[PDB]
Amino acid sequence: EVQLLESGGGLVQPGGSLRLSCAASGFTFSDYYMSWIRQAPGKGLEWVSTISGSGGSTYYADSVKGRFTISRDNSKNTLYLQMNSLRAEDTAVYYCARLTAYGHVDSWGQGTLVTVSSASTKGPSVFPLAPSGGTAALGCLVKDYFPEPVTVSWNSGALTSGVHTFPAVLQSSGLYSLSSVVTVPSSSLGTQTYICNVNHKPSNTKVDKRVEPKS
Amino acid sequence: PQQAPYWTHPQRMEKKLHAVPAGNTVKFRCPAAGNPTPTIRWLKDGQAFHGENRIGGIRLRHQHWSLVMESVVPSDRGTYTCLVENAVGSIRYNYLLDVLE
Amino acid sequence: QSVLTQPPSASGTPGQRVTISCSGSSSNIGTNTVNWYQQLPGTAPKLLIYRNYQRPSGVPDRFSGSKSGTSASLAISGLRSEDEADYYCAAWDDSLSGPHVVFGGGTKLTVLGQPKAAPSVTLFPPSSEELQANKATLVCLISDFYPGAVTVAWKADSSPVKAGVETTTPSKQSNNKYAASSYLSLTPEQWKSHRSYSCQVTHEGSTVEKTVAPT
Repeated sequence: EVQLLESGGGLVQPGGSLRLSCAASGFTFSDYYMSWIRQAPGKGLEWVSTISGSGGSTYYADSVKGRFTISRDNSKNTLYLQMNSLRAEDTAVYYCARLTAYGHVDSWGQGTLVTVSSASTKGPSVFPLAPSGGTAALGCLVKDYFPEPVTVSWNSGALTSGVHTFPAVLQSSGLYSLSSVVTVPSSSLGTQTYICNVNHKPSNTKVDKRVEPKS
Repeated sequence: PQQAPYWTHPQRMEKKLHAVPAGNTVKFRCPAAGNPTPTIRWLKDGQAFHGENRIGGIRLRHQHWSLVMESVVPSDRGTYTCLVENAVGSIRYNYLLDVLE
Repeated sequence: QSVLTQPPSASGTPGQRVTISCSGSSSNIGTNTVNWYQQLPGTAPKLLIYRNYQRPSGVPDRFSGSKSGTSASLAISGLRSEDEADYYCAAWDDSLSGPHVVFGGGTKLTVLGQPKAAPSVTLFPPSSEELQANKATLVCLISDFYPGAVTVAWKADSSPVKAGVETTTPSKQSNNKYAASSYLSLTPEQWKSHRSYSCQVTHEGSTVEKTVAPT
């Protein structure tokens, strides 16, 4: 099994620096050409940079030339992308890629998101969306966070059925809000505890919120 | 009607990235045709390449349209471009070369 | 933008044949091998076609790659719903700058003729907790609708409200239908002072409305 594990993405100011890493296993790492390819959210794939097995040859997209450097440490099975003079237009998910002798990608990492913005990290406020035959809905409002992403689960992963987590809205403030809801029979109510578990890794914040019928 | 240069064996050129164990021979080929018969010359890292500065020199063959390097060593790492030209037109291709410890 | 040209969008009804084109130049497609990738939302691209026309293990005969001159073609026959995805052609490019990787800008393939579906709508008032934090957000969640086009309109009492609304673009739930959400920001005073607020969601001429009151 080939494994490519990105780390290092996050929030950075315009002009700042960031080093991405990508840890490889399941193959002889120093034999292969490796690439960085990026995608801005909702935009197309763009190639950033390629390096040869030994590290001896280096190739860069025009828009990153003289700001980024690709390198690798073969004894640690790790690929790097040093990024300097970051501009807003550098915001993207960055992917590690393994190349074949034929020049195409045959293996991708999961990607790490890099956000280049003068805005600071803001952890979310979490508010209960209380319910009330008839179907009921209860949920959590995860308000005003930045940057993406947020994870929500319910009852620590024990509840997945009736759960709908909605994609976030980007407000004109530049902050995100999203909602997660559970749909249950009104007559359910009082029979099951509902706790929503909200993770915001960018701010290192976890929030658990019990939600119950209003009085 | 003369004819600009074109690749005659494109299928043979597909292996663009060459990761070669130190000591092996690498052979890069760019078979072309054209009228008049095109000339071929090679670049290494964008620079005219004759192999005056590599241990053992190179074999050139206009007959085979090929560059051949025996006993590859680390300093052979780079980008190799074949420029095929005639009066009518111009074509080029890059092979990427790595040499493995 | 991208150095290869693809049409932004392609559509077909199930069991149809669709071909996504990819226009390039002699230094890329004319001389170098074309590759095609498929990307599903929030996931890494998957290889469909390499070395112009070869299919990786696991990619059905329905997908076939071709090229002629400086133009390449991905033909999909027997169009299935699960083909909806973004499609990218790619190739190395031997330019004057040296070799670099170029992508097409991507083609969004839509599979048509899926059944029309009215939206589920639920509207929540500001939680007590939020009102105490001196804020007020009304949350309108719109789900299970097809097709993916919707108008959301808010009313204070019975008069339209334009200020302080934020609405997401509709996107697809895992069940192949669309979801969206809309948020109205108010002062606790505005919320407490009107008789009611309403979320009006219009979908293909039908309008469902939901209403909440500070009482």
